[PDB]
Amino acid sequence: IVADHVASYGVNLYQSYGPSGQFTHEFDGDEEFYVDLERKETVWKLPLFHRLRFDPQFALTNIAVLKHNLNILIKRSNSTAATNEVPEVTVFSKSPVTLGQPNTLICLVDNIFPPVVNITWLSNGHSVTEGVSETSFLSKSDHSFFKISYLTFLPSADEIYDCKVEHWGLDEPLLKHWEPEI
Amino acid sequence: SPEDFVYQFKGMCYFTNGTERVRLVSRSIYNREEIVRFDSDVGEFRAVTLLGLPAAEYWNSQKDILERKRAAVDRVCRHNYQLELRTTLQRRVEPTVTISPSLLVCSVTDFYPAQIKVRWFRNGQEETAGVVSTPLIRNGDWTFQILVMLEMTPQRGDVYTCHVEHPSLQSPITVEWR
Amino acid sequence: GVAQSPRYKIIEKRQSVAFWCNPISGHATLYWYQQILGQGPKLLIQFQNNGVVDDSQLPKDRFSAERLKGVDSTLKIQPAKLEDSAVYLCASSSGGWGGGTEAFFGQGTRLTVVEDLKNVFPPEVAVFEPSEAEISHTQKATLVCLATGFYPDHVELSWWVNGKEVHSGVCTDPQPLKEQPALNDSRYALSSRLRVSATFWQNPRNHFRCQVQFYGLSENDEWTQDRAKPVTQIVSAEAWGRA
Amino acid sequence: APFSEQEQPVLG
Amino acid sequence: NSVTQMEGPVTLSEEAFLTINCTYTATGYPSLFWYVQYPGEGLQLLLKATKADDKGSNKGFEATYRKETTSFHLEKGSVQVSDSAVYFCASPQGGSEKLVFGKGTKLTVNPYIQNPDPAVYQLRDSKSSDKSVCLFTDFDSQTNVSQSKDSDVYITDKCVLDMRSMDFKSNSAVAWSDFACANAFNNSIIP
Ligand SMILES: *[C@@H]1O[C@H](CO)[C@@H](O)[C@H](O)[C@H]1NC(C)=O
Ligand SMILES: *[C@@H]1O[C@H](CO)[C@@H](O)[C@H](O)[C@H]1NC(C)=O
Ligand SMILES: *[C@@H]1O[C@H](CO)[C@@H](O)[C@H](O)[C@H]1NC(C)=O
Repeated sequence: IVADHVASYGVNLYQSYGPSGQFTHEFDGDEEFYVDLERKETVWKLPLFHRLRFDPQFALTNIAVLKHNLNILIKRSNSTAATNEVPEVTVFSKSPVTLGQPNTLICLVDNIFPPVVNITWLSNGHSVTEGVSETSFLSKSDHSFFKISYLTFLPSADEIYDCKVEHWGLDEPLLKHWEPEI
Repeated sequence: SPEDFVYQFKGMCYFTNGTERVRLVSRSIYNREEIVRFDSDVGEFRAVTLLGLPAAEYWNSQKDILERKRAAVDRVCRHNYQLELRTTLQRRVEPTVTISPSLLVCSVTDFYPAQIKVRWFRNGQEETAGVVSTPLIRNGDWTFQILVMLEMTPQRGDVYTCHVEHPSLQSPITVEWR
Repeated sequence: GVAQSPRYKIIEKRQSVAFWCNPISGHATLYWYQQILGQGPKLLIQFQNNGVVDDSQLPKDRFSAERLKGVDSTLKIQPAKLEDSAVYLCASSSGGWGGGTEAFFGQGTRLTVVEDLKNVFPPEVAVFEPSEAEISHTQKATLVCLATGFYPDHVELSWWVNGKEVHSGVCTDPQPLKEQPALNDSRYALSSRLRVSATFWQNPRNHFRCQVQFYGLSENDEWTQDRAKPVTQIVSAEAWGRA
Repeated sequence: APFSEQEQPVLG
Repeated sequence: NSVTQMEGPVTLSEEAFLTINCTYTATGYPSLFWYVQYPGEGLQLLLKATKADDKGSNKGFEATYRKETTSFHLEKGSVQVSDSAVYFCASPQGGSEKLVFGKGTKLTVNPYIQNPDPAVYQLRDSKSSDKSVCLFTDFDSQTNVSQSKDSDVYITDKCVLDMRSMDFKSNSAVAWSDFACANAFNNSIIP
């Protein structure tokens, strides 16, 4: 479908694994907000100022209808499970790297299905929790997902970074490498 | 690998020329298989998959559901576009463009929206031979970045130039490399 | 449809009440409204599933509601204010999940908050026979039923000919009359009309019965005074055909 | 406020 | 709130044309409703329009959702005495679509009394024979009654009964309580 702007006013997700779910609004491929279903809390991702408001109850009851329909469809398919795809990982910086100028490392994991994955960063082969953040599962036209993880790092000549993703389609924790070419 | 049964629902709105041509497609998906679809240009539910046949046949029988979905293109799509017209569609951030070799690369980073055309110049004449360009990289934080490389034969060359144009730029950006 | 309980309730001025409601099966949205006398439904609270969505117009000083498991709901008022005398409606709606946003209403709970449970007395009802004048003048016979001296306005008047409820030719008053208007806990009085042809009233087999159903005090309401405890009851008055 | 599309329940 | 109704009671004859104005204000694309509440009953949904130019019709009532005038006026070609009720205009507002009701419009439909036969009969008790009741019947729909001047004299307001088996409707009022029937119903029009 061709259009000037495409929005997903309700990417609703519910899976039996956790069990877990996800509710986000997307406009032109980017995430406007998500709803923390466990905390019953709307978390906005707009890069602007806005007085907008969205009641998190809509997500909770919408996902409830998804759970209702999922159980009945797991039954009507003689239990057909989701087949695990192989994620495609790519690491790159947000800005050109300058020594000593704080930057952001981006780890794009694409073609995710089912929507379940651990994404962690390693620095010099050791784990790092400070300065890491990620997006929700963003939707794709083939109904898979992609996730993007961010690592705020200070470029130096001694720090080495890897992106470690783990998915059932992998059968081996993938590590994508990146070095600061100044 | 433990078994997982997913379910997806996507109320996708398509806008062309402001709100002239607006189209809603609500997709109900079992795993990665869209089973039922409400196409606003069709007017009613249409099963895409055997699984969706009993779901579509039922929803189509309920008059109240049909009236809600036929009006969702206005109640949801066109309504949200009005507040989209005041927020994200106003977002214009200028790209930061630098030049460095590895082959000459022009790094255009952190710009919104996505529509961007960049050109390479050699000495004033647009070098178009061997200008491999990269896809549009979505950073996921409401910014984009794009890299453009050029097969440069630099011997006795003088001043390469990267020239980018963007909806946030009143006058286009020009950065050179002597 | 939606089930509400109770249908009528009497409570003292400084006391507590709890209204129960069961929505249509599977309806997400559930409302509680307040309709005071001849007015429109004033919205009190709206539930999504089990979560409150709107409660801007809910006086938290005494009003409170809950829908724990997201199906039935309960509205409570404590203490009561004499201004709370109204009909408390419950409504449910699919909210867009399974249908439209239109609400389907229940019977409501008529709450009459009284000054003292000592001004609550059932009705006395009598039926008056047609006049010999109109049976030869209009070839029609008019019966009149009159319920007097009841408080509060918790009555349901119905006519019954030969054991079958009749609506044709029937006409009860839309609102009762206060025995003494100045009194704020005044007993009420209500009239009703049943018209039949001359030949029908002149049949000794035709049994005319006027039932008025009164809704009064509950089981656990304490009552000491010698006058019989005004429990919810039926008071009737009958007449027969003659020539 | 942003409105969102609602998924319909299927018959059990 | 956000829905303004035709303020004030309405009274019409047995075949008149009913029109109850209702306008809306809210931004966006709301649904519009009409709820009826017959005397002594709960609120029913009469008709509704979900989007632009949709016309809801029920029981001979019609209402066209008109965006050009932000209106949703209720209409009925030939009103009936059974249509006497209170009519509420409603439109859901807010992000959660809460059904908020207007003030409402009371409608009483009086019958057309072809050939009046006004009379003031005295009906006496069927149990005793020394307590009676005065009854005013077969008067015109233009005739009106008022509460008696005496504080200890009760008069009902008129009411309309219809014997469908013979296609006959007539008005009625009751007075009871030293006065007598001949002067009980006075202090009114008493044709
Ligand atoms: C799968 O489906 C068919 C019936 O549709 C049934 O005969 C079969 O035993 C089922 N078995 C499994 C393992 O799913
Ligand atoms: C993520 O980590 C947890 C514990 O660290 C583990 O149990 C889980 O299997 C991991 N996820 C995947 C997809 O391997
Ligand atoms: C966009 O809308 C305008 C109306 O303002 C119209 O004249 C023009 O043809 C439209 N563009 C299209 C259809 O591509």
